[PDB]
Formats: sequence, C-alpha cells, structure tokens
Amino acid sequence: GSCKGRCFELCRCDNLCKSYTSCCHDFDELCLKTARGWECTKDRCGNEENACHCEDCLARGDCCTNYQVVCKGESHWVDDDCEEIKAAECPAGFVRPPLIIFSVDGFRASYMKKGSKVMPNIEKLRSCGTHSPYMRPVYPTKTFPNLYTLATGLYPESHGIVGNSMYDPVFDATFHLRGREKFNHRWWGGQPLWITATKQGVKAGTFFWSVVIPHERRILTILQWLTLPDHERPSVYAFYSEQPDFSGHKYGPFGPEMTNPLREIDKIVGQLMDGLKQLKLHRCVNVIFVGDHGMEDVTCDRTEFLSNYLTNVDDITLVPGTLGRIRSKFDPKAIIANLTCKKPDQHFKPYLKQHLPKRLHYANNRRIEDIHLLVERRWHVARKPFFQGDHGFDNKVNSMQTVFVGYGSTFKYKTKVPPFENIELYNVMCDLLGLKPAPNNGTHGSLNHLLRTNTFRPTMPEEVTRPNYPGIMYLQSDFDLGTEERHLLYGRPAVLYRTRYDILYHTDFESGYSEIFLMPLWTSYTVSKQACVRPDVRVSPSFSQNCLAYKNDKQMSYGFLFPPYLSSSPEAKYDAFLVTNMVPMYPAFKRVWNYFQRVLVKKYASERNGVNVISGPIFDYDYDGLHDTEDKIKQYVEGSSIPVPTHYYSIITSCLDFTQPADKCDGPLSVSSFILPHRPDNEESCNSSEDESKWVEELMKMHTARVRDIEHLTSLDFFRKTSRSYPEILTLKTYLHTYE
Ligand SMILES: *[C@@H]1O[C@H](CO)[C@@H](O[C@@H]2O[C@H](CO)[C@@H](O)[C@H](O)[C@H]2NC(C)=O)[C@H](O)[C@H]1NC(C)=O
Ligand SMILES: O=C1NC(=O)N2Cc3c(c4ccccc4n3Cc3ccc(F)cc3)C[C@@H]12
Ligand SMILES: CCCCC/C=C\C/C=C\C/C=C\C/C=C/CCCC(=O)O
Ligand SMILES: [Ca+2]
Ligand SMILES: [Ca+2]
Ligand SMILES: [Zn+2]
Repeated sequence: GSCKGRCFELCRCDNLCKSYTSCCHDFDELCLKTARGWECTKDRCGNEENACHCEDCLARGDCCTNYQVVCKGESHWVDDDCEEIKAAECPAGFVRPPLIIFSVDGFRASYMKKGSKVMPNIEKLRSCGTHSPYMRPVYPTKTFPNLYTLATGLYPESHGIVGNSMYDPVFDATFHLRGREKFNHRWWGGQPLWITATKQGVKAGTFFWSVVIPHERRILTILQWLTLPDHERPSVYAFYSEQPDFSGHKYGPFGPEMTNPLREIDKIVGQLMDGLKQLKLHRCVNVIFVGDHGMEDVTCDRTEFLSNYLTNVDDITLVPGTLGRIRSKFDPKAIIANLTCKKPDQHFKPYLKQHLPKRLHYANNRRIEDIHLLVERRWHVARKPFFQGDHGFDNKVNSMQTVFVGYGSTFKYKTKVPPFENIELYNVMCDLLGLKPAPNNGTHGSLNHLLRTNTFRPTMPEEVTRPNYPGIMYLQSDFDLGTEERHLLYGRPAVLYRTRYDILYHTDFESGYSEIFLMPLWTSYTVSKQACVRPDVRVSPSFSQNCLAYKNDKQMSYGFLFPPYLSSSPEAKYDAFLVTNMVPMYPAFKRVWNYFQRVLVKKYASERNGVNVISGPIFDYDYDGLHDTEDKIKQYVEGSSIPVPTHYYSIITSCLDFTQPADKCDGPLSVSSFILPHRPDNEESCNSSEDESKWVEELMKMHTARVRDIEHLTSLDFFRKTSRSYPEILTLKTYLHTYE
C-alpha cells in the first residue's frame, strides 16, 4: 500500500502507525522527510523532497512555520506585545475555540525561574496568559499515571494506570512501558478527554505520537489539521514531548546542561505560536502548556538494597526505584516488620497500602500491591546489588511539582492563580470545549477562577438527612454505662447520606452525634490566641456507648473529641466527659491525639490568632476513600455495637488576614487539615520511643489532607454559611497545606 497523500491522516499512514509496526512501505519515504530542516531563510523564499516549503505553501498548508517572518516581514508571535482577548477571534466555520495541549515530560515548576533569555516563547504565555506557581501531580509521580490522570480527572487507582509497570492478578499479565501489552484496552478505565469529546459530537486530534516523528513534524501536522474543512477538523489537540524528562535523568534537575533542552522546547513552542499566527489562529485557540511531573537529584550510590534487610529476597518481586512495590513470586507482616525502622537514617518506609496517607488515594485497585515503600526524596530502593536525576516520589515533595499555563480567549489575561492539582484540569478542559464531563475526582468549580467566562456555575449539595435538636427526655437511672456564634462559625456540616443524628449544644463545643455510629460525626469548637464518663440525658441509651465494652476490650481504650483539658470552667468540663463525646482509641493513638489536643491546638491558636477546630471519626475499612456504610465495618469494641474508626480527622480554620481573630473574620479563610490513621502501635514513627515533641508533629504533617478528602470519606459538606462565594470555598476545600 502507499501513504501518497495520506501522511498523518485520521496499511496505515497515521501518527501511531510506527508504534504498531504497520505503516506502508513508503511511510518513512513520503511522510518522514528532513531535507533542509524546518526554518525558512531568504535563500529559499521562492519542490517535494523538502520537509516544509517556502508556492502551494499557505494554500496547501506545509509552510515552515517562519515563512511569513522570513519571506513577508511579519513579526514572530514572540516579538509582538501582549494584547488582551475580550472574545475569541476565529475564522468562520469554527463553531468553538479549539484547544491545543502542549505537554512536556518531566518539566519541574522551578525550571520557570530560568527566564525569558532561554524560554522566551514559553515565558510570553505565562506572563501573558493564566499561570500558577506550580501544579501538583499525582502519586506515583511517573509519566503514565499522571498523563492519564490529566486525561481523566481521576486518581490512578480509579483509572487503572497505577504505575509505569503493573501486574493485574485478574488478567494474569504485566503492563510495561516497553512492550505490546499496554495497547490492550482492558487496562484503561475512566473516560479520557478524547472519548468525552467524541461522544458529544466533538472530533479529536490524536493525543499520542510515535517516537520517530520529530517534534517539528508534530507541530506542522497539528497546524495542518487546523486547516481541514469544518466537518473533519478536530477541535482538540495534544502535542507531547519527552523533554525535559530525558535529559534531567542524565544531568539532574539542577544541571546547567538543562538550559539547552529548555531552549529546544522553547523553540518548538515558538514554531507552534508562529504557526498559529500564520494561520490567523493565534487569537482563536486556547493553549495549555502543562507538565506531568518534576525531577530530583538521584545517583547510583544512594540506593538502599532490600538484600540488606531480608533473608529470602529471591522469594520476592520488587517494582524498584523512587517507589517500592513488593509481592510474592509464585509472609507479608514479617516483611513489613523486617523493614520497619532498622537504621536511624533509613531512606524509606514500608506500609500496608491501606496505611499510606490518604491524600495519596493509592490503594483501591487490585494492581496495587498491599506491600508498599515510600522512598525518601533523593534516594532509590533496589532488590540486590549513568543517571543523575529521577522522580516518582511522594507528590508533596517540592522537586516533584510541575507546571500549568493557560493562554487564550477563555483563559484570563495576565492572571496569577494559586497552585492546584492536575486532577482538576479535566473539568476545565471540558468547560473550554462545552463538554459535559464524565464523573471524575476533580471538584467542578474549583478552577472557574482561571477563566474569563464560565458556562458551569456550581451549586451546593442538598442536605440529605435533617438534624434533630433533642431536649432533656431521659433520666440518669435509665442508663447502664459502667454557642453557634462561638463554636460553629461556617454553619453546620450538611449530612449527605441517610442516617439519624442529633445536634448537641454546650458552652465549649457543638457536635453532630450519630445514633447509628454511636458517636459524633463531627465536633466543632473554637480556641482563642490567649487560652469519669457520665450519661447524656438527651440520647436514648439504646443509641449510646458503654464503658463495659471498653473495660472488656483487651486493646481498645477511649478518647474525647472535644478535649477536657481545654475546658473553660470546672463546671463546663463535666460536658467534656459526656458519653456523647467519647470515641474508641488505641492507646498508641491517644498519645498522638493527646498531644494534638493539649499542646498543638493552643500553639495553633497562638500562631494564627485563634482557630476553629472540627474533629471527628472516619471509617474506611475498604480503603476506597468513601464513607463506609455499616456492612463494611470489620471491627467493633468487644461485644458491642460500637464501631472503631480507621482514622480520625480535624479541620483547622482561621483568617488568612491573621490580624483578625478567627471569629471576627471578614475575608478569605485559612484552612489546614489532617487524616490520622488509627493504629494499634506507632510502628510508622521510627522516633516514637521518645517524647511526643520529637515525632508527633512529623507524623501529623505526613497525614495532611484536603477538606475535600475529608468530605469524601465522611459525606459531610463543610463551609456552607460564609461571606465568600461558593467557587472560592471549593478552592478552600481543594487546598492542601504541604509543609515543604
Ligand atoms: C473518583 O471518582 C470516581 C468516579 O467518580 C469514583 O469512582 C466511582 O465510584 C462510584 C461511587 O461513587 C461508583 O458508582 C463507580 O463504580 C466508580 N467509577 C469509577 C470510574 O471508578 C471514585 O469514587 C472517586 N474517588 C474518590 C476517592 O472520591
Ligand atoms: O510517550 C508518549 N508519547 C506520546 O505521544 N505520549 C502522549 C501520552 C502518553 C500517555 C500515557 C498514558 C496515558 C495517556 C498518554 N498520552 C496522551 C496524553 C497526552 C497529553 C495529555 F495531556 C494527556 C494524555 C505517553 C506519551
Ligand atoms: C477508552 C480508551 C480508548 C482508546 C485509547 C486508550 C488507550 C490508549 C490507546 C492507544 C494509544 C496508547 C499507547 C500508544 C503508545 C504511545 C507511545 C508509543 C508506544 C511505543 O513506544 O511503541
Ligand atoms: Ca481496655
Ligand atoms: Ca469506604
Ligand atoms: Zn522520567
């Protein structure tokens, strides 16, 4: 067959044809041709063996991108001023502004420091369009998981691409970057953007490009595709390049040999932005410049070897690198424990996947091995005993952060927006295309602030179950054991599921007591900068815990949600000790909870001018990130109907303008939050032998989390009574305090 006239169409001649070993004899010959390169000069401003031409040129659409610069005294896009775009400016027949995605492997957010002397083109877009300081990628910080994330709006665990390599026990087969297995669709869940477009009437350019097609041919092909007639022309495109990833691996992020690759990339953007101008589309198309992950210093010698910890190490399969994954070849607890805290300077930590910090959302897929290692930034982990950079580490590490830039009619003009996570982009790009997004993990409306106009105006979820407000019904003999002004500053959480619960009023605190789970869903109370279990007479004993259960539990103890130690008058403390405030806690936990309630809260209140605290339980025995229903709960207090949480949370809110007391706050809010794993021992904190001042705060930071995360795990809805706009609040709720 032949590719005569078929090159990079939509025996094959399309841009994946190599990747499948199946292009026509003359594909290379007719389609990949390089003579005289890709930049016009005077000498040739007057064939068919060339790569781009300099007169069926603009007409047939294979000019070199510089043509009108070189041959018609037009200024490079780069050289023109920054002109705002009040509305898109498209040729007729363009029913909507096209979207072009310029993605780059391994582009670290700080590379943008390097400046317009190396990356002027890329720098015009940032300066001129919409940008943020950096973008958070997903764990694991590797190419294939983050690209599909970007394409889906989903965490890998949901989309199924949980690593560059993976084994699916139900399929019995392994996925690799090199190989033909990846091509099988069965690996791929969610709905990538190209599929969402197609289902809704919008044609898609190809999102993948074979290795062989040089970067310059990829841009020409995209620009060519924009010249097609109305009913064949796609409205969305992606360019992809494997830079800066490739050279960062060889030279390391802080290599000065990184200037050149950043130069090369900035030239390709230039081609593209020149190329658009040439077609008069440079004020039509929205462009997204976007990375998949950062890059970090990593050298051969900083490799831990499992062989140093384990006896039978030939008994295991390790996915190695900047993360570890272990399973059996053909005792889990003994391997975990054989790797728990054996050196003072150990550069990794083992986890039962369900024990990894929830913000990672990395456990709910059968391709995620129970045994997981978090390697330390700058380190490697191998099985047994060239490059200077790598990545894949925890996605809260600064070296792993990456880039976003929006530039176009729909985007905003010279606007800076706070950093955000790549799971939010899907919704946006759907907005930019008037497409209904498929269900995903982005919170729609969190990134409306990036856009001139918004077709999507978010609304608050309807409350599902209404609260009860009980008064004194019962009398203490009936049992058998053994204010909103001050404590509820953003309205009560809305319960987004079916149960029965009560609101409880007190001098020091308010709560949301569950007659089903026998404990508060939440407990809110406020602490200023300068600052025995008895029955609760409003709750039927049938829906009340008992101390008999606890006395009878060999392991389980109990704690309070609102702390006794922060009481306001000896009178008031009697409330701290109500059965309605009491929850199950392992003593290994209590140390942690106690430090938080009795040291760290008053400290947080000194540092931020008061804080509003809402704490509560979380149950996620299935580790799917969602609030558990009863059937799922696998553990109660001995002989009782009293369920044991998997984690506990707190939400800590104040005033961004810290000159204002957390309760006399008129403006934006400052929020931090955690989800602490509820475990029988403190194996996880290698320094937990010591005073709590030497390891708790470290553990807590590791388990920082977004309020949104808390909402999923609770089906509560927070912050519904403020003076801020709802889209701002979504922002507030998507925010993660990273401590990096
Ligand atoms: C991320 O979003 C995905 C899709 O919204 C969620 O997964 C869906 O879970 C719903 C239950 O709400 C199920 O009906 C579907 O089976 C799931 N679909 C897919 C494609 O996985 C997932 O729950 C979200 N993750 C978190 C932690 O919120
Ligand atoms: O090496 C590649 N060559 C190529 O054309 N590549 C795009 C590519 C890759 C990928 C892996 C998983 C899921 C989607 C993927 N894409 C498509 C894509 C491109 C840009 C995006 F913003 C999102 C997805 C790999 C990458
Ligand atoms: C619902 C999904 C619809 C189909 C698309 C889904 C998954 C991707 C399908 C095809 C493209 C995927 C990988 C192509 C490979 C690109 C890099 C070159 C491969 C190689 O180096 O040889
Ligand atoms: Ca006990
Ligand atoms: Ca669950
Ligand atoms: Zn890489």
